[PDB]
Amino acid sequence: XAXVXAXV
Amino acid sequence: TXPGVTXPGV
DNA sequence: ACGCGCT
DNA sequence: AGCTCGT
Ligand SMILES: *C(=O)c1cnc2ccccc2n1
Ligand SMILES: *C(=O)c1cnc2ccccc2n1
Ligand SMILES: [Mg+2]
Ligand SMILES: [Mg+2]
Ligand SMILES: [Mg+2]
Ligand SMILES: [Mg+2]
Repeated sequence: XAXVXAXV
Repeated sequence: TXPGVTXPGV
């Protein structure tokens, strides 16, 4: 849920 | 939602 | 180094 | 109650 590297 | 961004719902 | 979106 | 990625 976070998008800090993936943003899922 | 989704997942992600389940469903809705379930 | 970070948790997200309605039925 | 119901889930998911790496830049
Ligand atoms: C989004 O909040 C989120 C939280 N945890 C995870 C774990 C593994 C892959 C993706 C994820 N996304
Ligand atoms: C984005 O690819 C990414 C990778 N590793 C992490 C570890 C801890 C917090 C955030 C991260 N983001
Ligand atoms: Mg976590
Ligand atoms: Mg929330
Ligand atoms: Mg509830
Ligand atoms: Mg990882």
